[PDB]
Amino acid sequence: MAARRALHFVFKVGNRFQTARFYRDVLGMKVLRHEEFEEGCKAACNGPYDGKWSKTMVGFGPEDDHFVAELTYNYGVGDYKLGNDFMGITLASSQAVSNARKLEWPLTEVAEGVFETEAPGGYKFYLQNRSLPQSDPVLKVTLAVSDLQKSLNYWCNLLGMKIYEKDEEKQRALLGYADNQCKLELQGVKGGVDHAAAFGRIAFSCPQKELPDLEDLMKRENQKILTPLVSLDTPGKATVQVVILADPDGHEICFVGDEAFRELSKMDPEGSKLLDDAMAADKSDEWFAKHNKPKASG
Ligand SMILES: [Cl-]
Ligand SMILES: [Cl-]
Ligand SMILES: [Cl-]
Ligand SMILES: [Cl-]
Ligand SMILES: [Cl-]
Ligand SMILES: [Cl-]
Ligand SMILES: [Cl-]
Ligand SMILES: [Mg+2]
Ligand SMILES: [Zn+2]
Ligand SMILES: [Zn+2]
Ligand SMILES: [Zn+2]
Repeated sequence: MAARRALHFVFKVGNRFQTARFYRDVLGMKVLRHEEFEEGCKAACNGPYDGKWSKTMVGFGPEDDHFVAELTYNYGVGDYKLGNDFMGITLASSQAVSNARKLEWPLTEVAEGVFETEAPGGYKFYLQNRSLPQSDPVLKVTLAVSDLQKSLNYWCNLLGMKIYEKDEEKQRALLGYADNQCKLELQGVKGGVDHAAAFGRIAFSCPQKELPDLEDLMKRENQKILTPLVSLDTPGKATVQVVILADPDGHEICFVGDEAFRELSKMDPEGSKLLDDAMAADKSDEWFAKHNKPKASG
């Protein structure tokens, strides 16, 4: 097998209704889990939405054997300016292509049988017009880098990702922890990496014993640690441990202990209905409207 496993990409969601509809009705993905969070407030809670946020996992199957989207919704935040850091997710589905066509959701053929589309927020998805394969339709996430060799030294020498493809001349590498996982594509881009406000995070699992040594290695090597090892709670569900890191271009990386994460990430059959009930009950847009002020921007 592999110790380390590609889990998900965090997407900052302005409009949850429109995001849920794109992921269900265009990509043909499903709700795996839905969790409503309340952080409370440092000072007096300003409005009924302060510290209130949701996490919805969407993808083609259980998180154990699929790479999925972590839809992060803050009830008080309505827009995120998208930079050039996240270049898209590529997946194989003629079903998604048909869905887009039937729903008149714009599609652009960028190579033979490959259709570029945009989720709400401008996040790019690349749809291969071929049959749903006999496993996870998600093939890769592509991230922009300023200095390819600097990025390979980080992602390969420090984090232990294998090189499936490397092209110095095209300034591109395809990395992965295993054949049966989502791959990470690094693409040298023009004009620097800009994270703006929509910047997400790529999550991997390792055995929990590796978390403190992963933190130490990054300290020793002078790499950025965004969040030292910490326990994160989810209402009515397992506590996991995370270290949050920053690659050489500042892409956020989450490492989480696999053994407890597998208890947290059980596919919840009620997830879809919990999302629909929370959306039916979300009057945040009407609240901000009556207060004559917008949701914050990322
Ligand atoms: Cl669903
Ligand atoms: Cl009020
Ligand atoms: Cl599968
Ligand atoms: Cl699947
Ligand atoms: Cl994460
Ligand atoms: Cl997570
Ligand atoms: Cl009100
Ligand atoms: Mg008014
Ligand atoms: Zn599957
Ligand atoms: Zn996550
Ligand atoms: Zn009011």
